[PDB]
Amino acid sequence: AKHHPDLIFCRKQAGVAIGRLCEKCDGKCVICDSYVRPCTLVRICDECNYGSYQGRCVICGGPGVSDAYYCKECTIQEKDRDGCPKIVNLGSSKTDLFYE
Amino acid sequence: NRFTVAELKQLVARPDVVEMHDVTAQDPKLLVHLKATRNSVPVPRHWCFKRKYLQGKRGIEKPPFELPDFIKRTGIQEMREALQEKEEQKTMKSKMREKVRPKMGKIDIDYQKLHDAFFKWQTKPKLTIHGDLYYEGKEFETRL
Amino acid sequence: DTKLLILALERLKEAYSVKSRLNQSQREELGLIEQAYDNPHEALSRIKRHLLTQRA
Amino acid sequence: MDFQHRPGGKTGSGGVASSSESNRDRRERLRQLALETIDINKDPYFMKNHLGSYECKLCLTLHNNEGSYLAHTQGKKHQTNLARRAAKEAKEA
Amino acid sequence: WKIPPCISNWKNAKGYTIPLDKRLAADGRGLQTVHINENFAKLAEALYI
Amino acid sequence: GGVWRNTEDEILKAAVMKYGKNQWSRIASLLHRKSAKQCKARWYEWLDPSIKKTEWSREEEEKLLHLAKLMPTQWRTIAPIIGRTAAQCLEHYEFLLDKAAQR
RNA sequence: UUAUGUAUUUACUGACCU
RNA sequence: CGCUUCUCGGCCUUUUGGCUAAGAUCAAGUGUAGUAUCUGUUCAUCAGUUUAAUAUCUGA
Ligand SMILES: [Mg+2]
Ligand SMILES: [Zn+2]
Ligand SMILES: [Zn+2]
Ligand SMILES: [Zn+2]
Repeated sequence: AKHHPDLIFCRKQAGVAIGRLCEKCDGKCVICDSYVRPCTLVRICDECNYGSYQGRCVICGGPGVSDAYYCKECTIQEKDRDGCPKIVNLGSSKTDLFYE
Repeated sequence: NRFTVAELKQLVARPDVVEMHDVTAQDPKLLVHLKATRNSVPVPRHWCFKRKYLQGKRGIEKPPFELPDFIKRTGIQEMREALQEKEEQKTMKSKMREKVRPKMGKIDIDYQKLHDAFFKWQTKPKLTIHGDLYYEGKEFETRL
Repeated sequence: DTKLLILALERLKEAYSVKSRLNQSQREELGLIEQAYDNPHEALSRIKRHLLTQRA
Repeated sequence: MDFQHRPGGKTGSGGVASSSESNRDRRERLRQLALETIDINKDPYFMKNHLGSYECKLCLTLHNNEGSYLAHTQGKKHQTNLARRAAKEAKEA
Repeated sequence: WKIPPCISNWKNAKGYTIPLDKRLAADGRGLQTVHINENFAKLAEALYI
Repeated sequence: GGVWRNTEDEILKAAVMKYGKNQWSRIASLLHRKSAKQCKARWYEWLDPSIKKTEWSREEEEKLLHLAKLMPTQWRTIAPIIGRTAAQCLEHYEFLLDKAAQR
């Protein structure tokens, strides 16, 4: 995300699998991470959609509910035509909070 | 290895830009070519300073903000200053009392005047061309 | 030794069973009691430090 | 009921405010406190800027709150390095 | 026949009146005229020995 | 905890300058951590302008070393008699002088 | 008088977070 | 010219009045990633290191 600067994206080739967002993060854009003007569906790679990882949230990794989208401001900057935006690592937040 | 500002100023077709650091580059001729290419804008003045680009704005006190004229001709500044000044007299007793028994219609200015001020009376401001980069003084040199 | 600090904290925590308790003074008293609970050795070193060297 | 000896309150009271409005009023109150103390001290170098922070003007030093200014009255004695500017003011004692 | 002002601890009246001096507002707010009777000594070493 | 940094000490000095002596809730009303008990405790323990918080003399030390033998504990009884009177400045003197009489 | 290294508060940022 | 008193003005505590049991009580915040700012604090001549340039090392 933009808030947690240590989160890294997957960035491999985007397949045909449509991204999903959890119930806690519905309406969030994936890159600019806002709520308004969703314009373009999320296509995620086949390694980040395999088996146990199907229909899972792009950001949280929770169980997905609705489809994921990019903003218009991510679309017209063509930040959707890079790799798949599946946030891979879980780092330094929601880990120490689990230990707290 | 680093041939000085003498010869480097002699070689270049526009010698009027080569500075005291351009000798210390890693490719001087293209640096003073791109420094003398046509419509570029230069590096900001504070790349070599010690003052973090605006920590020299310390002790000077400046006016708050001039609203543009089309907004000032709606009376919003006078209504807003009036209710700020009336609110500076309130205690927490009445600030918590008129939180639950609110008098409304304090401003209620109109909608046609505001629509006219942004749409009928829109003023083009005074812009600038793309070369006029900003340095630290730049408005106290109004002497030009 | 811990078996006596537990007795002292029970004999002091007994004085709070109604809970219209005061602004700081007894809320910070039972805050001290539960900080002595969650780390008995920290409080038990503080007692020895208070108990050799503090007399004002 | 003791209608005489119950802890009283008045009607239409609106109640005691939350923590945000209370400590905002604490910050405004403390601002008025420090302003009147430097007014009594008649300090000519206290400046408040365009955004509600405090500046030692001979010092040219910024300060977030009130006790950051009025604990900057002891270190870095330019406060007596104006003896040089007083020597430029008058070439003698 | 003139009167000093009031340097109270609660006033809620005309002027709370803070000059630089007139803050202790007493002798020293406390004195005991020898501050100790000496018989303490004639007890203390008497226990010490 | 009662840490009492400088940016509350100087505000306490300003508050006692404004409000007064027996009026402590009204000046604990502007400190965001402190109660009135802690305000009394510091302004009589550290910030009082009568406190001679340095300058260990020679008369008061020969005074206290056979004043803290009369009543052996009790550094709040012999604090006004010495008049160093912070009641732990006395305890600082007494432990420092029984280190220097031991070494 | 720009300035460092640090002990060190106070403010401030990211629709940060069960 | 000097001295004492009187009256007018230039003026440097004026807070809402007093009394009760100081009338009476009260006043909770986290964790994470980053910045800014005070206070404390300290600041002999080569050679190469390094830096836009400057400022550590070694040298006599
Ligand atoms: Mg009533
Ligand atoms: Zn976006
Ligand atoms: Zn992927
Ligand atoms: Zn999510």
